[PDB]
Amino acid sequence: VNIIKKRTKPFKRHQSDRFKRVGESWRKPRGIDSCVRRRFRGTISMPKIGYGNNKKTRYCMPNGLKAFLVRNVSDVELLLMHNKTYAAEIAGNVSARKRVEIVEKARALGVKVTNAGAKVRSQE
Amino acid sequence: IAKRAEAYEAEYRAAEREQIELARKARAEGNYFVPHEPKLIFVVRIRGIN
Amino acid sequence: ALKEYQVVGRKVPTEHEPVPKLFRMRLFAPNESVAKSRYWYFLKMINKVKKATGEIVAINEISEPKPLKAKVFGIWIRYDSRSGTHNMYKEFRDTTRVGAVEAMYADMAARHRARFRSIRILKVVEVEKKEDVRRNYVKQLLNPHLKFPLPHRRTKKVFAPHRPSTFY
Amino acid sequence: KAHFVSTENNEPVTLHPVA
Amino acid sequence: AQGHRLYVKAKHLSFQRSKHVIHPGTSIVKIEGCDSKEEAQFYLGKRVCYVYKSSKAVRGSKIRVIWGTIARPHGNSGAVRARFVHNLPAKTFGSSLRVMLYPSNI
Amino acid sequence: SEFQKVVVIDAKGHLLGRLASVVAKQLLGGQKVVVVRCEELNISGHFFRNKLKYLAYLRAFHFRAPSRIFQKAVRGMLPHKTARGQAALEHLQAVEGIPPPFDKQKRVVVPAALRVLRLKPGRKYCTVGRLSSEVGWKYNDIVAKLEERRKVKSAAFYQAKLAKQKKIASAKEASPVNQKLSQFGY
Amino acid sequence: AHVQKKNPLKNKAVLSRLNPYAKAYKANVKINSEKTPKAAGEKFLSVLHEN
RNA sequence: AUGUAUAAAAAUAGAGGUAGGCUACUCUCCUGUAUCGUAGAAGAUGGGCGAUGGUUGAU
RNA sequence: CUGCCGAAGUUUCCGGAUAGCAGAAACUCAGAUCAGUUUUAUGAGUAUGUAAAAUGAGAGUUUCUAGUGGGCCAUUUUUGGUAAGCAGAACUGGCGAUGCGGGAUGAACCGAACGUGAGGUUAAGGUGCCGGAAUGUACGCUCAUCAGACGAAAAGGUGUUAGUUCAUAUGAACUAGCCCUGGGCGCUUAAGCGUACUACCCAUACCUCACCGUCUGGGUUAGCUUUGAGAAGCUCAGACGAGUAGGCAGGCGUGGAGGUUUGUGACGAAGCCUUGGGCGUGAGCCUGGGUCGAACAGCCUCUAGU
RNA sequence: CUCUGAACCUGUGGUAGGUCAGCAUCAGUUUUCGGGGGCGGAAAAAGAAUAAGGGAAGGUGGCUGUUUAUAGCCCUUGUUGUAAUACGUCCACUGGGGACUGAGGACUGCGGCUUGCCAAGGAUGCUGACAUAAUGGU
Repeated sequence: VNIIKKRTKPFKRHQSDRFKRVGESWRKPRGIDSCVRRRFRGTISMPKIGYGNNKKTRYCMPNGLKAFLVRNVSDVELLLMHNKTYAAEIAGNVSARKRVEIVEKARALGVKVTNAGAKVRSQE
Repeated sequence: IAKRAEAYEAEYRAAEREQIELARKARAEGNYFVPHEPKLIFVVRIRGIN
Repeated sequence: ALKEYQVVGRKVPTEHEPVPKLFRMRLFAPNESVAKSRYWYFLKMINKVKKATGEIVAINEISEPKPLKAKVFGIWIRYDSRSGTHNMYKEFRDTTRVGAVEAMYADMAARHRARFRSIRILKVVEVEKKEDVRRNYVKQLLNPHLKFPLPHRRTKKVFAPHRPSTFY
Repeated sequence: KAHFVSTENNEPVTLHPVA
Repeated sequence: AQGHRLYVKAKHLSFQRSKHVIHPGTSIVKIEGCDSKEEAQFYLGKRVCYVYKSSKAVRGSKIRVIWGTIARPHGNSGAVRARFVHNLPAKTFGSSLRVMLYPSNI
Repeated sequence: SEFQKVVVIDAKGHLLGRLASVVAKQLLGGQKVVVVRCEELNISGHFFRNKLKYLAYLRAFHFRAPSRIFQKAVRGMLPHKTARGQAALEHLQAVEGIPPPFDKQKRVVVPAALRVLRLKPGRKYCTVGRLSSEVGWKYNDIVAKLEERRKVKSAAFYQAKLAKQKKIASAKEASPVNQKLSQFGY
Repeated sequence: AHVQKKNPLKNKAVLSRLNPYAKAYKANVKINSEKTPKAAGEKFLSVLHEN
């Protein structure tokens, strides 16, 4: 089982690189006389459902796991049976007092943590 | 099914040989033998939908 | 490659005529499909016999009886042009009757910009007698002292080291 | 269907286009 | 003198392109010494590489190699199509290549 | 087939368009091409025909040297607007006559561009250097004078090489090893 | 059932399944052993060898 | 880089070489798929024999 | 934000009521009907309409309900024209809602109509170089001192090429073709023109496969140690994929409210910065580092100055 | 007594995952070279061999004219023959080379061999190196 991504480049809004007032977030071109909407040659690509990725490997990280946001130890214990499918991801607002206890708990549970070394140092 | 397949292959060989024998007889006798027109036609589309 | 096809055809029998007349034609075509189509063109063109009221009763490819002996062939054609009415007679020297027609189709296209459809060869006959030849080049080809220099052949292997001999 | 055409008294005649 | 040269010299000509569209996934390689598509059949499946150098050194070596494999002939003049592990850069047009004798079937 | 890092081409009797096309294709192959004797290039057609063709061009800089005439033909067959075609041009050196650095180097010819192998017998052709003599080039007389001087020296070297070659050729059959195992075609 | 389509003209195992007759076919059978009588009468030859 | 190897001219619809005393000769061409070069822990250590030559570096 | 449907651009009466086109619902049906179908034959005048064989598709409704209610070009037909052109109607499709290969380039020309990709093979057009692909084969034609290559134009030519025919080896009259006169570089026994035959190049087209989505057709509960019953799940199969107006469905985000997470936070909330990393087709979301200093969020529902 | 793969000593027992590569055996697709055979075609046409006959040539000998000579050719039959070859077509006949894919996930089925085995309802074996760089990303 290998994760195949149909595309890795994001879909940027048209003319988003010419103006700062126009953001990069994708907006469907409504102009009728727009070359991007009519999909000429050399025009950028647009989000189509054809680019949708495999259902089995959807939401999967490159290591094969699906991210699961964790805010406390109780969240990480839910992954006792799903440690080969999901990786714990401690939330950004969880303090360092709880990040250490989540990482130690996730170690005994056999659960990978995506950001286990954040806001802490080590002392061997 | 196997017996049916063998009978079909025997029919094809006999039908081909008899056409050859009829043409050989007409050629030797100096007459002209015209084979029957075929009822089967395989049609292929060559132009697009535009 | 052209092929000489002998096509025999006749109209289907009816109550008016118990037995129909048999028409045989010799014509050149790459495949038997073209020969049958060209043969139907001639009968309609000539006897005014409908294709739908007729049929092809015999088709036969003819090979050259003596393809290893040089011969001279006389060819008569009919030309459809801007005027739409012409007739010429030409002579070619080769070993195969089909080869003359292929060479014949070359020069009309080269000179007169003619097509296969327009030309309708009436008759091809081998001209065995030297006196009957009406073309000077064939007569020159019939002398007992035929010996001439080589026509130039203008023959990856790029960047030759030495100047080519380009001679006998 | 297949049928024979007798050539007796119905010999083929060679045809040429009119000049 | 006489080196080793267990390979065959070759040149990178262009990508598999139409008049206005290029496909850098396949490169057209001219194995010099091969002059027809029938001759190109010997070199099908052989390992072709692009050997170049970079100023920065890795593991004490300044030579980097991109490996590929000849797939099929291209044209009547013995040029072949090669697919590399990394698509060859567009600047390597006219650059030399090395066609190995392995895998071998002789 | 096989190539060389640098190639010296003798442009005596080579058609202008045919040689330029092959040279332009070789330049885009990364090869270094040096064309000598650019003033003996031949062009099919009457010398009147090419005179008016050049006169029409006279009517940018109108170069008169035969070497720069050949370079113009090669330039038009390259993507000079891009860097790839720009680098190809710098890999070509077109000169009139045979300068000393290329005097003592092998000079190959391109049979696909040779006039004898490509022009119908009796056809009128014009020489580029001869054609350029009446358009502004004024060094044809001296270029010929050096050419005969080079030919005399080159012929003397050939006689020395031929006389030396006679020694090994005579000694080739002297050694019995040649006749003993000549079964290999050597 | 039928995850992948296999060609009977290349996969002999699928051909044996589809046609329980390929095991005994005898594709090449000698017909003209030692007779080969040339069957073309002079009337046909004269018509063919015309013009 | 990977042998970073090769100097006639000339016609081509004839030239060159070879040889005689420009007149008579002969041979070759018909490309380089040629020629030179090439064997060794990329090329070791000695014993040699044989060249006593060859391959070259150094000034 | 995504996905699925998707016109018309006009009959007719006359700003309209119709209709047509496109959907929704309820009905009855596949043993019933239908068709920019082809026939057969009856007649009638090569066609014509009608009636009854082939081929394909399951068909017929009823009700109400959005938009359109301009043309351009092209084909054919056309009537008169009339310096000549043209004009006038009608006939029919394409574009108008449509990208793609070629055509030097170009919106009307030649191919081809579109999910995301790997491989293969082609169309139109091409293979001297620019340019991917034969400086291919076999015949010929053409010399221009403006060819060719992609109206003064009719003709003339001590201009040719093939020549034919007729006169007595020649000459005359003729028969045509081409030249002369009237995209770039370059090409000339072509890299020109005509013919024939092989090979080769590559489109979003065709084939095989994978993946996405939609549509359609199934299977699945004494919930069997195959455990795969969020039955709103799981599962199997095939086809399909342009799209303006418009129709429909599902999602992303914002402020506040009820509930919930026995939720996060001075061991650092929110915000902002970042060539840190990840997820989603996308709207967007998660996260590391830096900055910062007191609040804040996920889920179900409600709400709107979103 | 049973249990704790329970701590440690003694085991030197075994078995060892991620990225990138090489090969083999296969399956799906495809491309490109061959070999053998059947059948058809005027049951190829030729042709050789070949026993004759006739003829003329661009004529050998004799002498442009001439007729096998002191060279031969063409036509016809005969001729071995049931020839060979080419072409067309077919083989559920066979031998290689290359490339791209490996979807699915106990068993079911359709087949072939002989319970088992299999190229049969979609890839597995055998190895390595690097991993502590390669592979990637920006």
